[PDB]
Amino acid sequence: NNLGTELDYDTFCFYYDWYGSEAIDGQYRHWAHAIAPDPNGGSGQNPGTIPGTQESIASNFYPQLGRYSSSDPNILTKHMDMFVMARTGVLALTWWNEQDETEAKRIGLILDAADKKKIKVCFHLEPYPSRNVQNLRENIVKLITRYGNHPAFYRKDGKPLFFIYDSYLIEPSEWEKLLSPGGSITIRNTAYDALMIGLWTSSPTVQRPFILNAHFDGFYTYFAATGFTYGSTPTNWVSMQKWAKENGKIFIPSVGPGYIDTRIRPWNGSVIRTRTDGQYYDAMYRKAIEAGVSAISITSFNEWHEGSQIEPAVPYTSSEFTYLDYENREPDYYLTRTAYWVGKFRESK
Ligand SMILES: OC[C@H]1C[C@H](O)[C@@H](O)[C@@H](O[C@H]2O[C@H](CO)[C@@H](O)[C@H](O)[C@H]2O)[C@@H]1O
Repeated sequence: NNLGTELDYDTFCFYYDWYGSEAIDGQYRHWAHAIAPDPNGGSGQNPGTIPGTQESIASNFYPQLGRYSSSDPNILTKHMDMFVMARTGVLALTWWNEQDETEAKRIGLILDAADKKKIKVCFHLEPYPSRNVQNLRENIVKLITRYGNHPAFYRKDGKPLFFIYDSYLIEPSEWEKLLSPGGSITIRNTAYDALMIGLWTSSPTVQRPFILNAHFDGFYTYFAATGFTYGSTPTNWVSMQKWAKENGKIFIPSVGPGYIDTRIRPWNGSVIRTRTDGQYYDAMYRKAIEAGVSAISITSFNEWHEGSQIEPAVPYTSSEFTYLDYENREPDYYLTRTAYWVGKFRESK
């Protein structure tokens, strides 16, 4: 078929599976959330907590699906239909190495639901406690072993793909051991080889040698807020792509529809980026496409705390908070606008 509706498997949407309900999880997990103290605001702050009641959730927006559980199979079905509407073929699943049966169950449910709609799943490896290249290897082995034969497990030209958040926290000399073909604990040429996509944060003077010396296959930028880092400043993307091409690296810029996290970080207002009825998203997605990249990542499907979500949101005013909403646009606007951009990306490939 040539309908302009098919999934794109070089489009990765960052997905969070940490939401709970009292009924399913024992707690409205993540809808309830601690409020972060101001890191520049002195001692003895008692910032408090958002209780995750119907009226007061840990987001500046309000989900169309309500305070949902990430383990609810019926929610997962709806999310996969949303991925189909957005044409986003890869669900890039946040992975915190919880080592608990509830995590394992949820990952299986997500893979199962994804496969029903031909969506693929890859893992976004977060900075879990004591993360290092040895336990990372062990975890990559575990994930490929447990999930690699699941029909929804993502591969690109035969290789799994992992995004590594905060990869800069680990020295290139450690990364080399895992990611150079000669490394002491290499994954190259093994059953556990993968495309490893590191998080490019700061200036080229720092990031170029890091990426090369660490033997990453590519890099992404994550932040939905333009200008938050060098990497998340879209006017740098043409030059970042030129360098990537010259050095055999895969650049996967991250685009998002906006940013606001002031319910959980009231002091962080400088990072707010207004949605302007979709115009912010359009501008950022256009820059990614114009850079001539082979793959794009979307921050985010459902990081509700950071207000970067494309998942449908609805107007809501409670006694406790007046939520933001998609304003003049309908709740599914960011899904259908993502589909539009996936089309213009495919037209460019
Ligand atoms: O996925 C990468 C990164 C993206 C966002 O900054 C957060 O999801 C962050 O997690 C931390 O901040 C969350 C609040 O937004 C908090 O709920 C988590 O517990 C933190 O680990 C992700 O690492």
